[PDB]
Amino acid sequence: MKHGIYYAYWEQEWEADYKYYIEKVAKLGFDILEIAASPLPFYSDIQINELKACAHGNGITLTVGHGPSAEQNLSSPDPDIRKNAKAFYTDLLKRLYKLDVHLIGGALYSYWPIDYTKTIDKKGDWERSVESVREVAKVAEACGVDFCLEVLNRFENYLINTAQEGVDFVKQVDHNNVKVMLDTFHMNIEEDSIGGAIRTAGSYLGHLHTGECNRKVPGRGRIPWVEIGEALADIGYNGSVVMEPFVRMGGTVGSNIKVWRDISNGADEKMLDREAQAALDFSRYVLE
Amino acid sequence: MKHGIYYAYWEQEWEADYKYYIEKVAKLGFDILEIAASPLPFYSDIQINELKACAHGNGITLTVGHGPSAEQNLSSPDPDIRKNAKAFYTDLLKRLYKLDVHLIGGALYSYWPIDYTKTIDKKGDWERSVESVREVAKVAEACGVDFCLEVLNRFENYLINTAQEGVDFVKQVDHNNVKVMLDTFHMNIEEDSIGGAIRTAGSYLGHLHTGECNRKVPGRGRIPWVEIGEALADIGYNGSVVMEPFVRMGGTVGSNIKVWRDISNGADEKMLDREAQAALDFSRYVLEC
Amino acid sequence: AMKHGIYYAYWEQEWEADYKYYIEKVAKLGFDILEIAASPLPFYSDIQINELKACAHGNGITLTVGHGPSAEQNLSSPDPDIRKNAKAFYTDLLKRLYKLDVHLIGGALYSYWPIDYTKTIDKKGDWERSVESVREVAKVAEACGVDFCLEVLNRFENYLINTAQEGVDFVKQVDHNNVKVMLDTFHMNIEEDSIGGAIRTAGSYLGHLHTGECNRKVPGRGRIPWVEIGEALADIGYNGSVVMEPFVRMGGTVGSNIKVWRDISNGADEKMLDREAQAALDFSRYVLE
Amino acid sequence: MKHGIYYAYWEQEWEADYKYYIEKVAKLGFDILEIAASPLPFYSDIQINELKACAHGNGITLTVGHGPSAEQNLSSPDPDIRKNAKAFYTDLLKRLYKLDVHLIGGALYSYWPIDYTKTIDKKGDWERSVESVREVAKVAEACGVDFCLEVLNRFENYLINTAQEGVDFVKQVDHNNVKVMLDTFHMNIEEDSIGGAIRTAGSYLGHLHTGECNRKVPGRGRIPWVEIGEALADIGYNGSVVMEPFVRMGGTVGSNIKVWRDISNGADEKMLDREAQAALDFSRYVLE
Ligand SMILES: [Mn+2]
Ligand SMILES: [Mn+2]
Ligand SMILES: [Mn+2]
Ligand SMILES: [Mn+2]
Repeated sequence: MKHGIYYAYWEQEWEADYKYYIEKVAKLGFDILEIAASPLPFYSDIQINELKACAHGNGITLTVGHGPSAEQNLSSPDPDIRKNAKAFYTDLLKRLYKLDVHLIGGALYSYWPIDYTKTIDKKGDWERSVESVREVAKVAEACGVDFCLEVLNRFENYLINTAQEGVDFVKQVDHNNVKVMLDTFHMNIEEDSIGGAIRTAGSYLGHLHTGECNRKVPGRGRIPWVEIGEALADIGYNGSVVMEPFVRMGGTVGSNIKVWRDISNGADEKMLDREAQAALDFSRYVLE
Repeated sequence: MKHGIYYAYWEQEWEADYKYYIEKVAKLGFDILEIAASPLPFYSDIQINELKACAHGNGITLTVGHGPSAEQNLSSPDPDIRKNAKAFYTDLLKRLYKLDVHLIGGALYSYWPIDYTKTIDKKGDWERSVESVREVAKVAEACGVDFCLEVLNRFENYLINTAQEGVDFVKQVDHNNVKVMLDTFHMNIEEDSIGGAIRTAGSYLGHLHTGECNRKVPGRGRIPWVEIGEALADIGYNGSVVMEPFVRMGGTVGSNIKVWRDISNGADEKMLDREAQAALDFSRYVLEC
Repeated sequence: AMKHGIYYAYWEQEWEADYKYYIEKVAKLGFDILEIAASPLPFYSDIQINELKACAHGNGITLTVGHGPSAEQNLSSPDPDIRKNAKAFYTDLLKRLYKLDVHLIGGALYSYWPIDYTKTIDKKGDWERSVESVREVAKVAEACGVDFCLEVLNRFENYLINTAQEGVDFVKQVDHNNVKVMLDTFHMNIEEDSIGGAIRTAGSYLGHLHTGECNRKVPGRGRIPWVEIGEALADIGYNGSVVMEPFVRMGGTVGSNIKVWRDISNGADEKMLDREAQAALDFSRYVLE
Repeated sequence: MKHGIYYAYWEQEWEADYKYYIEKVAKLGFDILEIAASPLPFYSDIQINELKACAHGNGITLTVGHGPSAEQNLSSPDPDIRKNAKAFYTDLLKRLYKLDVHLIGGALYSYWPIDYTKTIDKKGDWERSVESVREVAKVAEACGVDFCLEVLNRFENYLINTAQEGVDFVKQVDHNNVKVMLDTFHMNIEEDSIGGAIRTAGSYLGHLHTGECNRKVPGRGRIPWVEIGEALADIGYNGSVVMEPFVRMGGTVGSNIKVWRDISNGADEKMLDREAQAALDFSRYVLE
């Protein structure tokens, strides 16, 4: 299987010079660099082409993660918002095709972070989202991209909190390039069973994010990595595994991920590089 | 050890007929019933006396949990709010004295739930809180009440997220009746180690809340119960253990605890009672040495 | 729906006892099953066999049987006279079980136990002879309404079948109705890469399960992953029973055969043994579902 | 922390050309090679000096493991056996001094493997053993060697089966160079708690042997490695950690360790090297 890491582990904002990280992760030994979709729309066609060139030259495959804004909310009861959202994903997805990216993941059926202050209509948001996703799925399938729906803990979203809910949603969407995406941090909170949640996702599991219970890099925390590896083997998983560690305070990243203490224990860039590399060796060894 | 359960496991609002719950948990075998503070400021003297007599007659000890409102935020930069907050706690602690309750717990150094939309000033809030808590602690002590500060996960508060931070805050407060309160649900998210967090709390641990990772009753989930019992034995834990399971959608409870699916799997009241009793048996067997 | 039992040897230091005494004790503690040692059963008159069965019936207890074969009962032996004695022994034993109304026997029935590990080992040869011999005996077991369960043991106690995968390979090769795999948490704990995985491997072939902590204490306060076990039993849709086999006392043949060299019971008298067994029974019913 | 591996992981008899293993292990990155004591009495001083020089040239530290024969049983009720046994360790410890080995471990208070058919007099053997070990320890101190007493599961010995018993025995011996040695494979069977057993050994813990529940290399099994690293940190462990994996059938090793199936799943020497190396990276990452 292929292993990657989210560029945001080193950055405090939802964008960066991605070429810098492609080179970095290739040197550390990663197969994949995951990047935030946010800055992509603002790319000239030329920038898109070189980023793609940088990735090919360094033997790195690029995956994309996205936290939709409120106006990109496919579940919205406001038809103008669903309208804008579909337009947004259609454009983004064509860009991904030109960028040669074949996977996008996140709360793509809703938005993130969300305003939990508003009233919640789970039944109606669910129905609309299923319809909207099915439509965007035609475009994703046209652009050769898997549209991966991240199962999130209750504090970040109310629509899909367990692998079972994820599978139910995707089965309802009933379209080719829509997949369930599990994350060890979120599973850690909502699942009765980690290996059980993965077995439940089975063939709908299109992507996996990793991180310790409190988001440190994989390995020295309490996540049941051996159990996860066995469950991936049981479902014959052949997708990739991207670590999404967040250990630094500050910026929009620190605020959105809610890092209110220095979990990194003052690590500098070199120290962060070394821990990601050690987590990488650890992940290839235990998860495969 | 004494074992209890939060009445909210059966209810969707932050108040209820607590006498009904004292009778229920007594029959199920519990030593303690935790109740929400929310309605207590509106109890008349005889209602307080009746609640206290109900608990005594059923051999049940009452503990109190509270989620402070923004207007009760002891860490507020606004002096008027801190002033209102202290007046609120002073009245509440005196009611707790009348009720023969000796333990209050929750995010008492802050408020809950929190509007995470506002700008966060952790340093100033922390400093203000320590000072406010020091004086409320004095009232609590005079009332014979241990003032327990709950360590919460990052999604619910930003001041105190780990056992180490709670020890840091409580050592700064430096009042014997102010203690750290750990909760398996919250530790499950933030801690590098569960037994480790408990050993770090040590002599400062004044109360423990239990629940599975997704807040089901203790026992069939992934929380490391045996490791918790060993750690409690390592620190000589003298306090009590109260389960806080939340498995039902609806109402303010459902919305504040964010239960967005029927975790109880269609359980009626009798089914809820039976699972709590099995969790009680489990907790006594596994957590005690 | 799942039935739970306990091996009478938990209270005794020799491989036999007044089983009627244990049927009554165990019925009072709440178990569904009492597991008894086969050893004394051939010495029983027809009458005592009928009254043991009436006792079990009168107390609502189901009897299961465990057996450690002697070297002369070794169905895998390269000596044809031993295989012949072995088959005769099991044919007589199985008919007696049919009369006692027991429908399950388990142990290292494909070999013998304890075994003399000083002899040179011929695993391949013993393996082939055993499959053939078990297939034969299976015909009598089927005729007697008895499931012939082959216990998977750790490397220190046997060399033929040490993992759930080897047990399944053996049982599929025997290829006969009433022959099942029997797993034991104490044994799996040593040899398996995965406990849940071993159970899922055994699957439809799992005909019986023995429980005990890593060092053979009653289930619950040890390191065995009980929740994972319960999840795996549900995954396969297990319809059999679960018998705990704790051994915590030094002394006698049981003490040396089970190799208890320290007082694991920590001074427990009979009443304390009963209480711990009952607490483990409540734990097992709750967690294993 | 220094990490090693027992040469027997690649061999089926209790001897081998240790220079070959010193070179192999140094190349794989270990700090220590553990070797069996049994062929050492057959070495000339010239062989000892060249083994010592080879170890030194490759930057490898040597530790020794010994399974005493019934004739080397310091717990024997037979005074002659006790006398011979003491003579055997005196000579051995002198050889280790010559080899610059500072640690020997195993069932040094008894013998291994054990004849279990014999009558067992635990109380008697224990007292004789405490008396004998105390004497040998004066030689061990003179030779600069830590005499480490391995806590074993019940199937391998009856004298010391838990860390508490190990601590009791060493406290009663009351001598400077005697330590308790724990082993994850043995603890996995007898202990109520792994971290608890390590904290119980505390300052008496002089060495740690690692291996999964079924003796595979550390990492992909069920041993609670993070908990072990936590407990080693709690007691401020300054010793070394040597893995003792056994995944091969055949020979005296196969027979004594009771490997009755091919646990290596057809591994060739290079595959065994690779797995040892991944288990080494894992151990350094997770246990420190
Ligand atoms: Mn994620
Ligand atoms: Mn709580
Ligand atoms: Mn058994
Ligand atoms: Mn060892």
